[PDB]
Amino acid sequence: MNSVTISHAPYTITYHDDWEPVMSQLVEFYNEVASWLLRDETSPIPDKFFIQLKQPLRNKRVCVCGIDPYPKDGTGVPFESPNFTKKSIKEIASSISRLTGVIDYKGYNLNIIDGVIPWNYYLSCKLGETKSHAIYWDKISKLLLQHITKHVSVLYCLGKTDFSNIRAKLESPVTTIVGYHPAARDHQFEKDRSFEIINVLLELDNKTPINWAQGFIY
Amino acid sequence: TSSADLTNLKELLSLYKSLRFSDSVAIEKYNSLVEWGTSTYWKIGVQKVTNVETSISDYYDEVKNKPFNIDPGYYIFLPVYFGSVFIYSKGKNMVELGSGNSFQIPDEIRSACNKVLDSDNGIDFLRFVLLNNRWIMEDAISKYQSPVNIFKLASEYGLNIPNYLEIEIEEDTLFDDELYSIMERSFDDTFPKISISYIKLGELKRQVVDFFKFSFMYIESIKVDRIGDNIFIPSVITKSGKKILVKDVDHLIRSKVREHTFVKVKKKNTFSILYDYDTRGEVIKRIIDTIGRDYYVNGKYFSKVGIAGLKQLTNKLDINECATVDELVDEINKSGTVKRKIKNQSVFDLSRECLGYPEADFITLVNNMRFKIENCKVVNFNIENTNCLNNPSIETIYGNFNQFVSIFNTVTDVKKRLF
Amino acid sequence: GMDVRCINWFESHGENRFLYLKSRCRNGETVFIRFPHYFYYVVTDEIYQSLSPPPFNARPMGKMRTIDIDETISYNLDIKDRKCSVADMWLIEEPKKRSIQNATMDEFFNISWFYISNGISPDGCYSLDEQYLTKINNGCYHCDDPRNCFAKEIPRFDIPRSYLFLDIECHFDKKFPSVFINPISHTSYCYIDLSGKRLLFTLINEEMLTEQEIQEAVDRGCLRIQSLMEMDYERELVLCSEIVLLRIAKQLLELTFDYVVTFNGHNFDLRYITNRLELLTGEKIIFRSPDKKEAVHLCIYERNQSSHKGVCGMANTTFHVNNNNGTIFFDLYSFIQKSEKLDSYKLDSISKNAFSCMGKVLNRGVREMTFIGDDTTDAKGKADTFAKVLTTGNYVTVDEDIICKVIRKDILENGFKVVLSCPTLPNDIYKLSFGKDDIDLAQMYKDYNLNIALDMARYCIHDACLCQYLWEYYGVETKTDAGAATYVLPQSMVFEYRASTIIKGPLLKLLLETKTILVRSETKQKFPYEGGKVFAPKQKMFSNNVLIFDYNSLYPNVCIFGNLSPETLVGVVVSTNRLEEEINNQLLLQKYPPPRYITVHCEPRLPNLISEIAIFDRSIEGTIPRLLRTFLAERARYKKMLKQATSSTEKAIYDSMQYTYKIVANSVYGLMGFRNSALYSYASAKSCTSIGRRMILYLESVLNGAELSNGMLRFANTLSNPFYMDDRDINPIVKTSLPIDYRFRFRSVYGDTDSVFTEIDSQDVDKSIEIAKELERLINSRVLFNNFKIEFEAVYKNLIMQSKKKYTTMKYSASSNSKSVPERINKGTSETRRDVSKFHKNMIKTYKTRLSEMLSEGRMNSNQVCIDILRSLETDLRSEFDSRSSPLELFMLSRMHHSNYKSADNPNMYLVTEYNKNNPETIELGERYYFAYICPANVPWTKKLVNIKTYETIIDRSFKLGSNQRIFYEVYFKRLTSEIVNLLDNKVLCISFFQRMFGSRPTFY
DNA sequence: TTTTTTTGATAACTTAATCTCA
DNA sequence: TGAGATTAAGTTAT
Ligand SMILES: Nc1ccn([C@H]2C[C@H](O)[C@@H](COP(=O)(O)OP(=O)(O)OP(=O)(O)O)O2)c(=O)n1
Ligand SMILES: [Ca+2]
Ligand SMILES: [Ca+2]
Ligand SMILES: [Ca+2]
Repeated sequence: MNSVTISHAPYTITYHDDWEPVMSQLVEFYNEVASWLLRDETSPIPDKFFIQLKQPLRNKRVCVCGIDPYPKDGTGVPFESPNFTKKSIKEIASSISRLTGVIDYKGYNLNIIDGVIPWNYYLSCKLGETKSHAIYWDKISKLLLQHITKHVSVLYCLGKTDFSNIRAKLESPVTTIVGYHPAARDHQFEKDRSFEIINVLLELDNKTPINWAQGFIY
Repeated sequence: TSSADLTNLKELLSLYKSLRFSDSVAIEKYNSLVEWGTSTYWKIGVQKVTNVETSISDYYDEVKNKPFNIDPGYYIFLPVYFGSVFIYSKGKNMVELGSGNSFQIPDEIRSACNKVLDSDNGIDFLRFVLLNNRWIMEDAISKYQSPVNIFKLASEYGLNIPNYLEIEIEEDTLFDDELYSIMERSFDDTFPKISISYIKLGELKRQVVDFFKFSFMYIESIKVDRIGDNIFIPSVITKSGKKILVKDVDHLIRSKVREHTFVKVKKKNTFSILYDYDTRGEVIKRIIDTIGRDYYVNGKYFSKVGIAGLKQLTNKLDINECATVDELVDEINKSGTVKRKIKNQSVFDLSRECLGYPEADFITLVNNMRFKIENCKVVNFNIENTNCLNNPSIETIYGNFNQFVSIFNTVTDVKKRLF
Repeated sequence: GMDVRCINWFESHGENRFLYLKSRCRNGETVFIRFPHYFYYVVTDEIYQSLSPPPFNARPMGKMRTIDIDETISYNLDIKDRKCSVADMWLIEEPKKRSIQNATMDEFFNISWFYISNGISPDGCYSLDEQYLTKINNGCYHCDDPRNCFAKEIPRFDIPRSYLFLDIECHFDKKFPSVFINPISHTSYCYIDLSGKRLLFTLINEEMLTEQEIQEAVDRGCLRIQSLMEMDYERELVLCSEIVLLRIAKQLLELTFDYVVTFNGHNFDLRYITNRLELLTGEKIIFRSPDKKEAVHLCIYERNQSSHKGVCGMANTTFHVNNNNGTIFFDLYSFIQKSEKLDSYKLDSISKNAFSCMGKVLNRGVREMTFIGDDTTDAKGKADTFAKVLTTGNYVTVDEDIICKVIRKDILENGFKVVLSCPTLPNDIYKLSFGKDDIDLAQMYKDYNLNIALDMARYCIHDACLCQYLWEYYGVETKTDAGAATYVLPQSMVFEYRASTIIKGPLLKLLLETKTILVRSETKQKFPYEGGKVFAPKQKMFSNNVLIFDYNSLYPNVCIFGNLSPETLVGVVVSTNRLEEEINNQLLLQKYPPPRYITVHCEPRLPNLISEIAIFDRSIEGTIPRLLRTFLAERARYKKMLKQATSSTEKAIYDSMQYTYKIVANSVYGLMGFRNSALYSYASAKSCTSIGRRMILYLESVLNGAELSNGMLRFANTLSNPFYMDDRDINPIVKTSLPIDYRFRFRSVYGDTDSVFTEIDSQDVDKSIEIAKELERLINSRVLFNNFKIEFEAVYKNLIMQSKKKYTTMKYSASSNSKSVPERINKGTSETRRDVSKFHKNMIKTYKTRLSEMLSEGRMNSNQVCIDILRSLETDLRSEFDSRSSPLELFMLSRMHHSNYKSADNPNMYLVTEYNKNNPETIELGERYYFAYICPANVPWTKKLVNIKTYETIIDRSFKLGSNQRIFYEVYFKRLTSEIVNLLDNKVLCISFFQRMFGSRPTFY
């Protein structure tokens, strides 16, 4: 639960014990990039970089992976904002509401459901322009996702071409699920009934089912 | 992403739940599904299994041979028929408990095991026992519905129902040998019995209790008894005059009873059962020497080499006596069922089945022989590898090869007319 | 318009997608042509009429027949014919992706569909008319009917081309440059414009030099520029800042080049220069569509390939550039790695293997030696290539052991005259090569100066020109043109697909020509089947002439002869016992007579059954035989082209091309037996293998025990067809044109899957060669039949058959004499393997030569030879263990990295993985690396090698072992000792010697 | 502000780890 | 604690 020392602007790393085999390398992948990354303003808060690395990891069973945060506004954790006017989170919410048969909801904060922790591949973005920081986060994201998937039964990802080289980014085999957001598909994500797929995959691995009803605010 | 993969994974999990009671087809389907899953999703928690070990004792407790007090509840006491148990999951023929290899069954009981089996999903498998060409059921594992419901369904389908009781009073009853004998007398059940089991609400695992005595007395000799069409069984006879039950030729081979000696046979209130625990390869040779040269053991029973002709073919085809080929083929063409059965079956297979030859032994004998065939008919033959002629059964079978080839020629030249 | 020759084809990946063609005119004008992009579907007339939304476009394909290519097991002779349905088919084009359920021919590409449907070759020249062309932009035209526009074809003509061979050199500190801390130091360009003017220029960053250094450089004749505007490509040395250098690189890359060529530049050079450009100033390299509508930024993207065995893992990674202007960006590293098989794929190794010559000593000196090369010393063309590379070379390797700097160079009209700074050497002829140098880059970077900067600029321009030298030596342009012509693919991806994809173009052409569609319904099941036959060697030492006879394209010719195709398979008749086997054999002997049908007896696919006969129809030619025939015709044409080449480069290029076509034919056959392929046929692969086995058995039986006397040659057996009776003479006595005074006997000793070795009791090379030619002529004229042809490869001397697939010998080719120099060849021995050793190879070569000499002079009367061999082996081993003078390079082993492992925690992995986690350099999923066995120096001789394969460590370029580490000589000695003892005859002496220092029992073959 | 296309076979040898009976 | 059989991985010939 302590922190580490970096000679850069943030200087705020929530380092949990379970994440011990990360920092001793992560700074080596971040010291040479932070100086060039901080010279340009970024959509997420610069003081908010490592916030999901303090929670315990040996609890979760499935992790949802996002390629990058939203181009405008960001609370750090994927799919969490008090705006409720987007393209990805709204359709996911509609699909999960159709699955669980719940109509009244205000706020999801998927980070709070037990057994699931959301993940962003790239930990920063730019105001308005997206996928403009792949070079700044390539190796860092690779190492972080390898460590995440080392102790997770099934990994959930969004995107087909976006998540296409994931089978080679991480070496240890793991059950990986890739999604398909509509974009030009005309609301094709409604056909992507993958929540039942990951639930039955957890069933096949004699694992406790994940219920999509803990993370709600009324 | 789609629904086809979801359904495939769901069915893979469903067949993974039921793995103890399964056959080769289920195993290969499971392996294919496992390979597809581990290829598509790059990782699967389960692996491929090839042992195919059948174990049903996990669903039962330990055998009870001492007096005990029963627990409060509702009791449905039923007995168990002595013999080899043939479990059966679904969709195939019955397999053997502890061997894995399935057994060919008559179509009537095949229709029964297709229809009444697992009314919707309640019964995991029906435990069938075969004794003296008698296929009868016993206690089965039930999870959703009650075994009494399955018994009622089988009774309304005409199946042979074992005598079942209904006990509700508890009064801290002590189950003793006197109560067991009284219950067995009440059930009548002239068929031999080895143990009983009761059905209790709530509990899933069944309890099996048996009461008997050792009574190590003697054994005198053996003899042969007929059951049906060329079906013979060995029965051990003692000095008193009664016979001790023999489940199969395998039991006699294991007990290796040769002369009037002292062997362990357990005695019950009605019958006696040989010991189930124990030269070696020569026991069958000694048995065939003592019982007669014109005999051979096949499958679970014995058989005798006789004269094979039109009578055997008519008996196997369920038709009356036949004299000439013209009326024979006319009768064959008259009934659609017989002609479709003979069309769906090969000449060699039905010709072998008419004589009741063993499956593997006859194939080995043929593979160790040479034949000369003209006009699709065999007329001369010989044996090349004589080293395989050590089993007396194969020699007895070869003794009737002339009748076998005559039957083969008749079948070929009548199917030529039947096209 | 008018005469235009195509250069490249490329698609647009925007909202409204278009297909573009880049072409050049006779004068040299670049013309871009645009076509609409469609999705192509094939449907039946009923389905076409049942499509409620009317399709945008449709064409009448005509009447086509669909055939089910499923295979079923038949226990009787009642075989039902395949389902063939003749209908009328429609080829529909849809601007969007439609989901027709009953669509056929789904395995082909839209680009291929466009090519064959419009009758347009990917490469060629056409006389375009202007009525179908609309001038959209200045130089960009639109064509809505490409079918009519390309109706006229003209003979090919030569056009100018633009080349940009680039090479950068970065300044690293520890072992590898980083885009965030390490700046570029040099950037060398070889630029060729449309006028044929070649310009070489290197740019040196002035930020790494001080004011005095800049003044010295500008006094020496270096032009220092302050902005991109004043830069001119006429000074070979230009000084500038990093930002100006990056802007010049951007404006050179953004140009409409034809080829931008680099060695490992997609992964390193282009990525580095881009990341620097967007880091220092934040501007992108913009590529624009020919119509000026879609603008993209440069971004290298990765393509991963998967194996077809086991867990299928990951086994290949490549990097590509995205651009929408027609320029082809080429990386020679991937091309060389995929095309050639070598121990290492570093640039120095490739140059050393490619550029070599034989130099004759002309003068001597105290520290300098003068060499000379021309057609009189080495083969024709080698000297010219060495002189061409010498224009920019700096170091030369002599005897593959001495690295010497070039003092003076003179390029003659026929060769070169190079002076080298090497110590005095004996003899008069040596071997010169362009390989490794003796300079450490990190140290010279640490002390950057004027002379160091100029030397590194010279090295960088040498690398940039070496890219061009390898481009010309490998014939990349000719191979690209031929691949585009044959595979029916755009020139940008000719070398981007494997066999399963490159044959789809010709497959579609053949299917449309024959009007056939192939469909399958039942699930395919994979079963094992037997392969080729290998004969066990009869001896180990020969000391006699051995002739080799080899079939010509055995398996494709078997497929052509038997017409083995999935849609021409009548059925498989199988038996479980002998009554049914006899009956069905008797029925099959008459039901399917073999002037038209063929029946192949294969091993049963199930343990239950004892027989299996596959029936094929040879009345209508199948798809696979026609594809193989086309590939064989192409191979024969390119072999004929090879036979008319004088220079070394032309011969090498043509040999590589014909080898590639042979591999393509073999891979097509293998795909016939590949389950995941759309042409899978278990029966066809089984039949091909069985036919080949019977053919080689027949050849061996006929040749073995055959002797010639007087004018007649006697074959062992009758010349009878091994499959069915033929109207041919079967007498084994054949007229021989050789003189009456020849008497020799032949004994077959060895064979491999199509090759037969015949031992002749003769030692005259000329007599053996002429007798072998006579034998091959006779066995092609009479022994063989139909399309089966044989050849005589060479004659072997001092043959040593170590095992069933390993042998060392001296080869005399067909066109050779006794005075000709034999070629020492090895097959499977520990000389060609890449993971044995370098010291082991030398030791085994010396000992094998000594044993061969002892056997030739007459020895083996007792164990004296064994005693001498053991004494020499012990002496050498003890001396080399005590001296420890051999370098680490003699004890290095090579292995390939991949992830196709059945067990996740494989010992092979966690070695490359741990290397990648502790080093900045990365070993990719197809990279070949180095490893060696090491141990602490304070470890004595160990006679019980336990807990091994964990001491091996990856050795990179920058690796020097310390005084506390040493080479584990025991592993190398144990493998070397076990090999020599197997070559001897004594057993107790070898076992006792082996047991002494090696606590294990020797294994004897 | 995010999307279609992949993938030849078997045979024979050497070296090393790991499990079972003696 | 040795011999001996088995399995996986790597390389080459064909
Ligand atoms: N990589 C390979 C090499 C060979 N073969 C098979 C098919 C060939 O027909 C046979 C003989 O191999 P060769 O190397 O002799 O090849 P070919 O006989 O086809 O060619 P050549 O014209 O050089 O004799 O082995 C194969 O399947 N795959
Ligand atoms: Ca360089
Ligand atoms: Ca370089
Ligand atoms: Ca050949």
